[PDB]
Amino acid sequence: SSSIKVLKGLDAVRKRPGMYIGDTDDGTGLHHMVFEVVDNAIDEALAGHCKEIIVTIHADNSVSVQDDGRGIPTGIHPEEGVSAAEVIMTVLDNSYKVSGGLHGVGVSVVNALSQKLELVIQREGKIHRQIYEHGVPQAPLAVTGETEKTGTMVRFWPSLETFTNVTEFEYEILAKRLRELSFLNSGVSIRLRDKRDGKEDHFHYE
Ligand SMILES: C#CCOC(=O)NCc1ccc(-c2ccncc2)c2cc(NC(=O)NCC)ncc12
Repeated sequence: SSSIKVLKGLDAVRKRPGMYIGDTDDGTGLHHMVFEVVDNAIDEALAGHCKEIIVTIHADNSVSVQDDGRGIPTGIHPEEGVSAAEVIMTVLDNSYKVSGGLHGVGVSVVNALSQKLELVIQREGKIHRQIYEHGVPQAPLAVTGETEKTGTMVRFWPSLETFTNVTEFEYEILAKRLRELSFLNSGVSIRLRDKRDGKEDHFHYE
């Protein structure tokens, strides 16, 4: 079944994480987790739908990324039987890569390597929520509210089963790369907030 296949893939990632996200011991992989989520928001911004992306480092050492784009699609596509968002979040060598030389692997890898991940989508007048634990959804994507805003928010807590040594996000690593990303995708506003020490930055080119 999908269930079994979905779990086999999450297990493949968990078993050889470095190969998918990058080195799990020097902070390469850990920060890549953030840039992988941001990359999909960047794509939405390059297509003209998202104007601002906000990256927040929380005091519990989770990170959220939010955008003001269209929201990830919510409907159940016939042939998978779960929301399109859930397929994106669950269906699948970076080992020795360094920094910007890493290849894009998709947000399902971030999900597999997160102790917890929350997805919130504002789309078609409605707020939708799904929670995952090491990639396994708690429940099907669900409507929790009504809204006239649109956007996508991912918050994730990196698994301490995967990441060792460098386990806390370094503001400056995120600042440096997010600044480069805003330069490399002109027009897009990126904000970085650190709730640990109140640091904030706003990167934009025009
Ligand atoms: C139906 C229809 C028209 O097309 C859309 O509405 N597209 C919105 C959309 C699609 C796919 C993705 C996506 C996400 C993750 N991996 C791969 C792709 C989208 C991602 C995002 N933003 C996003 O992932 N932000 C992180 C906080 N926004 C709209 C998306």
